[PDB]
Amino acid sequence: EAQYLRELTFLGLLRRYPDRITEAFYREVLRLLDERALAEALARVEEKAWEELREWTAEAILHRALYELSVIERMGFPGYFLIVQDYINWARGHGVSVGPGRGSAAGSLVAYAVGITNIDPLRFGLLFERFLNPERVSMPDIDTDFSDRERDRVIQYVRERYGEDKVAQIGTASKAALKDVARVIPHKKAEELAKLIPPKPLQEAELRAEMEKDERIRQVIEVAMRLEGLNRHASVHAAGVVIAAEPLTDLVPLMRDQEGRPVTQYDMGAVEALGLLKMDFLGLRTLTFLDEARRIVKESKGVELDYDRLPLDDPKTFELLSRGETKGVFQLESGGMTATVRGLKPRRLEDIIALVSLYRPGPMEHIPTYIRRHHGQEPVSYAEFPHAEKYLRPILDETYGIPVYQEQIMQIASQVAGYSLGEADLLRRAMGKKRVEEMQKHRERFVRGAKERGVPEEEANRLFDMLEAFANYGFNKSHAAAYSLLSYQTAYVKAHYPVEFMAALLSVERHDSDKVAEYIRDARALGIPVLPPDVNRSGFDFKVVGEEILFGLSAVKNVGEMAARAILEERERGGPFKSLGDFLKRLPEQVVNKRALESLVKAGALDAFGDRARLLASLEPLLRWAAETRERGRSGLVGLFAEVEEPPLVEASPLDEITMLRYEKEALGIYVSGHPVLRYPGLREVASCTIEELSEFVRELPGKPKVLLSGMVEEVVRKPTGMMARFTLSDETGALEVVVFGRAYEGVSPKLKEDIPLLVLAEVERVLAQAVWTLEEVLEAPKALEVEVDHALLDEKGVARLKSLLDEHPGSLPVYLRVLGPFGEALFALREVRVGEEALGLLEAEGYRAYLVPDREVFLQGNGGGPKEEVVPF
Amino acid sequence: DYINWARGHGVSVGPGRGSAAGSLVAYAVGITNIDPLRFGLLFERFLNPERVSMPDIDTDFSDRERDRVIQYVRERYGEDKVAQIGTFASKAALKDVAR
Amino acid sequence: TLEEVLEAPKALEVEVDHALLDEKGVARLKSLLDEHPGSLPVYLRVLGPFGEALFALREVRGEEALGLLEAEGYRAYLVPDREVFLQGNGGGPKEEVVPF
Amino acid sequence: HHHHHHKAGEAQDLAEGWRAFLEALKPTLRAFVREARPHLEGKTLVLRFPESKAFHHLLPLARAQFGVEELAFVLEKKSLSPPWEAEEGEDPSEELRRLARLLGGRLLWVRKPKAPEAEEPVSEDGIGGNGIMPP
Amino acid sequence: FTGYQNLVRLASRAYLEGFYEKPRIDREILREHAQGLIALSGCLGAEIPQFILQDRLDLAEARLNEDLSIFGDRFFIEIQNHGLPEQKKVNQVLKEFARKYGLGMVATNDGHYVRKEDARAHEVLLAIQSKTTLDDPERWRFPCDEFYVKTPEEMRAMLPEAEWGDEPFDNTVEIARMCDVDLPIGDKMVYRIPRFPLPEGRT
DNA sequence: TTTTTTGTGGCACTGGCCGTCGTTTCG
DNA sequence: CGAAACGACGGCCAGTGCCA
Ligand SMILES: [Mg+2]
Ligand SMILES: [Zn+2]
Ligand SMILES: [Zn+2]
Repeated sequence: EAQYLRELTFLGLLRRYPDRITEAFYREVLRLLDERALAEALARVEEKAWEELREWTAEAILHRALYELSVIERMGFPGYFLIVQDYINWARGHGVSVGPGRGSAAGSLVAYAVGITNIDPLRFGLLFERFLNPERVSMPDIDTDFSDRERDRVIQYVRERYGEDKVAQIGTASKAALKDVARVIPHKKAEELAKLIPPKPLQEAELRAEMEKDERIRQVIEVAMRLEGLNRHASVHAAGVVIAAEPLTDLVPLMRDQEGRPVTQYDMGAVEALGLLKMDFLGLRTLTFLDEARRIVKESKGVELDYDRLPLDDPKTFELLSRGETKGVFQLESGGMTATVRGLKPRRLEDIIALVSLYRPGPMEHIPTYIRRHHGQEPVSYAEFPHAEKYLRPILDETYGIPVYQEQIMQIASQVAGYSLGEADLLRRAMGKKRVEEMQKHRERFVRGAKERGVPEEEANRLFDMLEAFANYGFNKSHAAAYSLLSYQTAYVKAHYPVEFMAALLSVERHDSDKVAEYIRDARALGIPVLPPDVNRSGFDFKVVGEEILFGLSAVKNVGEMAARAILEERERGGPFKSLGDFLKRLPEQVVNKRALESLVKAGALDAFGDRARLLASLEPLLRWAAETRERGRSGLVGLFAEVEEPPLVEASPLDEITMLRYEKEALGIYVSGHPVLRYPGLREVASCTIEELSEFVRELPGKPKVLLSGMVEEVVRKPTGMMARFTLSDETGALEVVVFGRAYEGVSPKLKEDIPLLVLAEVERVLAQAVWTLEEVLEAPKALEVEVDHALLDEKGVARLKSLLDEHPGSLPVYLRVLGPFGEALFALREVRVGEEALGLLEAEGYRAYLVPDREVFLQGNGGGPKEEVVPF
Repeated sequence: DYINWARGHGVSVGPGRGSAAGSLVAYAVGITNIDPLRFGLLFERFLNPERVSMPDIDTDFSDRERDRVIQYVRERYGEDKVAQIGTFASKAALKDVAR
Repeated sequence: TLEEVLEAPKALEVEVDHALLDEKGVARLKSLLDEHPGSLPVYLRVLGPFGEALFALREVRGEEALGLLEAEGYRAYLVPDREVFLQGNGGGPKEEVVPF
Repeated sequence: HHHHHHKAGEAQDLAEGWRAFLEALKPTLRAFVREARPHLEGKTLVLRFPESKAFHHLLPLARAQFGVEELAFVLEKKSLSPPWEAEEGEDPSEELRRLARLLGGRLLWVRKPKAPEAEEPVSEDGIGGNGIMPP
Repeated sequence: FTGYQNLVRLASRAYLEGFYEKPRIDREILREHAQGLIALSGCLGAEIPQFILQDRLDLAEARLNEDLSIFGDRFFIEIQNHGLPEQKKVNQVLKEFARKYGLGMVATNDGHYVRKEDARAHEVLLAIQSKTTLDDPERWRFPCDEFYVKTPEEMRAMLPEAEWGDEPFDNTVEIARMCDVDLPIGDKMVYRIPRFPLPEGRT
């Protein structure tokens, strides 16, 4: 069992280190005592022997590997290893992605060599002693990431390999106790009682004065605290899988969940406590995304993306992260996180490892220190520890003098205090536990080994103060390094291949309608077009034709899966579809029914053949015609007699953009070319708070302010309890859940429903509407002049030019000024000058872009116009 | 399909001929209508597993109702895709030359 | 400059004539390149019907190919890589003047 | 045939008329004549395609026939082709507009109902009322 | 093979649709199914050489124009010479059509039997279909005994060298070389086998 | 990585849509 | 006694409701 582990290690080291560990080098090692024959021979013996033979040179890689095998064999875990990489190397071989590794597992060179881990642990600062403590006999917990789709296949492999009776998945509130009982849902005051702890038990919980108000609350709180400990029922763990040696029935009792998966009745801690082998099969999405990334890149440009052979110092990849383009870059999508990378300007992989590790509540304060040291505007000094400098520098230079990772402190402890790297692990445990006075053992122990090494015992004690401080927020490098690799791979695909990276994102989250809408508008504002589907060019899913993202046939709503394939398969054996008639005569209604044909026209898949209103009218006629052509062909015949070639397309007037985009919404799920709102751009300019800019604009304003907003209505409700209709206003930048609560006053009185634009005054804290105006209410209300001047204009001329040209044309029109400043679009209504509606054209003569926009100040009241008279023009 | 069609639409199908009766699948589905395992009938003579050759299934029908079953196949698979095969002496030659 | 070019980083290359059957790439070429890893990219000077195109496929990288590669209308040079000659990092311009 | 697809009902029935190269409705034709021309040529080139039709007997091959004479239409634009317009009504407009294109909107208009709008929204009433507001 | 498929239709059309006394076709359907076909002008019973015997050169030219519109460069002038005085009339003027349009000429013999000694064997076979005695008279007869598979040397006897040349002979071998008709059989030959339909819908 | 107040996933069940089987009646 | 036509139905695909 131990020998086969050695074989796989010696075989592994050869393929993982080609330039360093060669057949020649292996022969040499045999001489001081087929490629596969050598690994076979090296396994055989023998610890006594290996021992005698006692940057990363070729000899060092052996010693590391030989030392780990010595530890694994002696503690009795060679069998445990062989089980692990078997299903991982099976997953790779059977088209299932495996992550680079999580937890401490990545630290082992044996794990890396054989194939459990897929990141070089000796290239980075990863340690085996972190993974397995040689001086303590404890079972290692190997966790492995997989593709979220193909996760069950790897568990299914295990179930067949190790036996059905020996393999099974492991089984798995204070706020809820108060509510969930009462629920069997509205509250409404019950939530205010449970909002006191948004949870810790009622055993502790200082606003208990609410109890003695009513006798109803007296009991409910006393009852709720009595029903806290119940753990609900039983269910399956996400990753938990157990593999026992003897049948599970002999020790552990079992279950079977709703999906038929075999489940343990004991939890993780109860199953481990019995001494059973536990494995964590996690389902990662980045690996699923990277699978589609490789296939689309190969389909588009014939390139075989080998993720495990990518260069780690690619210039385009890092300068992309330096520009803050982390839209779909793994582990790096957060708002503040994105800003932090653009400030940092990362150039090597270690920058992302440190950044990801530092970015969390605690060590985040060290990030700004890191950035100035990194960008080369602050010396990295160790003047406080002159004697310790020579040991600290080689450890801390990688991260500019900041103890970031757990492995650094272990290194600093091991070298300065002269500890074994195994017991430097124990020191980290003690600092985390904060044992009252037990770590004073480690203090004096550190001081003895410190001054024997050289430190004068003035620094030794203060050096220990440093370690214990940074030990609280010391992160595991092995995990951060591995996951940073997947971030880099994600960033790499984007930098070099941005169209298919965007098409991958669309492909992965193709079902969620909000994400798709987000991903399209991100692609449209990046130079990458996103076209509708097309029977001639589109594939099954999203596709990249040339340098354009193209919707799949499966994305069409009413079109079947069999239909999606049938349409595609008919095109391959035959030619590309020449006309509408050719399409529906080759593809009968049998396969592609009228319901699916209509949705294919609305989606735009038949735009190559003509106008949609014309095509939709031509369906049934040509369906009869296509039905008749088969009946003729199904009776001998040949061609000319069997076919009077397709008639001209049944005429119809073209569709307006409102109903056209409305069909597109029904066909796919979201609109094609953004819009409609911006068809009337006079209102878009007014936008006092763009859907995207609402949060950014409203927070720095008075306590719960008011603001007017326009968009498109896309929801139907009315009342009663009244008038309480929840509509959704959508823009080209997003949407909002607008109420529809204040309306019961009464009343704003829309009755507008889908497909009509509106302007809406509303209070924000969620948004709560008050007054509303349709397109014709806006267009009739007295308009105002608006000039859009650029930043480029000096003040000490002094800007009298703008004032001089506004003086000559008096009247009664408020003048608005859009100053596109360095950061934020400003709004500036003028002062005293009121234009007389002649100064618009005479100003456009100069280098200024004027408009006749609706006056913002007018939007109020219900008279003068009025609202009746504003419905007349529509 | 056409053998099961024949039975339901008043056309008597024979229990089988050639090596067709050997297959249990044939018997089960209803192509052949005699128990191959009851008697000593073998599948391997019908379809030899160690050789890719297309098996020829002949079926006996009522001589009156035989044209109906062919008509069913003409309508089902297509009129342009179904047709009957064509079939083209020493004594005759001598006499005709004698004339 | 020339003095930079002759001392600058030397990427591998394989010049290919327009004359090219479909059954020659890309398995035979990538197999020869995969067997010898390194740190340099490879390029493809396609002397086409009008103009000299460049399809720099992917990291492939070994100095034995020349013998088998000239057994055909194709030749291997060690040029100063066309797809570069941009950016301001990695090398850079200072470390192109250093070896001169 | 890409134009023949764009066909929005009666849209292309005028389109075939407007960028023409016909012969006064064209004897024995039809509109378009540019449907036959690429059938004669056989796109793209293609040697074994434009010979076919010439041997039995794009633009130069089309000019090589051909029913030319007439000369009618040109563009692509050209033509042929209580408040209201008004006043009266030509066009060119004699009250509102245009800095045309707007001109073109008054020629398809006549007559004589107001509003509507049709197609539909929604500024022909506003520009009208706004034009009456300045006496 | 595309030509072979067209010949399969043309033959099937002639029986199913255009059958009166013999299985006949049209120049309309030949125009439809002319893809992959090489055409020759035909024997004395053909369209052009019959129009020539009626002293109508104007109709045979336009009929040549009609065939030249269908087949194009795949049309040829069939030149066959037995003892007939009508062939002198026809072949002389056919030569003019060949030289005017530049179509190229192909030599043939229209053989119904193998060797010259079969002449009577074939003649008695005509009397069997006509059902008459060896001396009826007025029996279904062929004009001569020259309708056999002649030797290349023997063809020049009918077609002199200092008059025709080598173009009729050479074209005969060139067209024979270019007729690459491989029916799908042997290591070729796929199974056109139907699916059946579906359950419902399963594998 | 774990906890919280949240979102999204993934699967199961219902319902609407096009060819099928059985009975009945008439030739 | 066989065919035709009506009548009742079956199956699949798609949406939409809540599971870790
Ligand atoms: Mg585990
Ligand atoms: Zn003949
Ligand atoms: Zn003949």
